[PDB]
Amino acid sequence: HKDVHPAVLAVGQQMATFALKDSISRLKATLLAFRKVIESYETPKGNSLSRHFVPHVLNPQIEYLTECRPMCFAMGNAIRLLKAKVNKFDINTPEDEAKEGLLEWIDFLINERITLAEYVIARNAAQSINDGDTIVTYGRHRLVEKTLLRARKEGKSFNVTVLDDPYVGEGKELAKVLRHAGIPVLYSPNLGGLRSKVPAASNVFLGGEAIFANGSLHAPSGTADVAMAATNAGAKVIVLCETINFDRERCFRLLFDNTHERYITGVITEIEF
Repeated sequence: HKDVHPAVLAVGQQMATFALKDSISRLKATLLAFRKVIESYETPKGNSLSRHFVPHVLNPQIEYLTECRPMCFAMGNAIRLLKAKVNKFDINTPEDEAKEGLLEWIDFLINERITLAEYVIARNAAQSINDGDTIVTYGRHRLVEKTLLRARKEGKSFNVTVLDDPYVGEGKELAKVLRHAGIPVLYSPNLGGLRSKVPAASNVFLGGEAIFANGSLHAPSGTADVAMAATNAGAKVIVLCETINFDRERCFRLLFDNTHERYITGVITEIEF
């Protein structure tokens, strides 16, 4: 409880419960809870939001969320942007007008960095897919799934190989969905016989949790083995990721590995121009 807004409390519990797993879902839930925090916010008498809000109201929510789980880059980036937005306000700024500005700024951020970003990445990545292609992917990543569904809806006929982590198994669900969409899928529960699974002609599409300043991809463990195997075969390795997941400024950890940029052919983001 404490200073924590109930909306934030519920979202953090979802993060710690592991009900919310990916960085993008975590970010959206956070932005919406923060949206409610701002709605609820009332400036103390003789004070301004520009001076009071960040240290007394916003920061306790962030501290609570950090306690539930270490924050992803997406959350870190959004928070830095929001705090800069608050700083554009002055003591003379009226509260209703400040609150409305923050609310439209959050809505704008969700749309541009999450909602529209997913559509644009899937559409632009699907452009890379052509008739007769063989696509390789690992586990189930939402951007990869959206891309494959988009190419199929565009009328393209292609093959998909889905590789998995034997301990997680989410890829089986992806294979299910793709098959339902009419896509022929080859499913492997593990990374056994990896060189066989990734030929030179195939294209590998991967998604992750973050991209570091050095260009490496933070992604579920076993992603790196797939990218390394493909890079050695001469196969293209395409990583799909929202810009908000980039580190622009520079337990849970164990189930991630690092894919060095050397094993990544290119990254597709929502940025078009």
